[PDB]
Amino acid sequence: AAAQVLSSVESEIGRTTDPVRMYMREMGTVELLTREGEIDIAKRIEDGINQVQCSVAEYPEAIT
Amino acid sequence: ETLRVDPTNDRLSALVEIYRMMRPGEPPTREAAESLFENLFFSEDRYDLS
Repeated sequence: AAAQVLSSVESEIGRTTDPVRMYMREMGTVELLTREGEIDIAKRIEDGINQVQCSVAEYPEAIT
Repeated sequence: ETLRVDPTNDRLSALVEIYRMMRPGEPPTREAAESLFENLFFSEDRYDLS
């Protein structure tokens, strides 16, 4: 858990101001996920637009 | 007397607090802690008496 640790750190940021710390210590939370993250996220995206284009057809009002 | 004031016990959280002081706002990470310490006072790279 990083939000569990961001809890304490943000509780006691030693009056730090640099958004470098903020952004990097935020984006360090979520790690790498690829090599099937890539393909399953891909299959999910293409399934999204697949069900879109499925939805598109049978058009009573969108006559053009 | 100072030991009696010391709240700390182990190498690890000691080094955590050192790490913290010199890198405020940063979470505790072991490797970076011992790396920092070893850079500062026993590394030939970044410390020289001449």
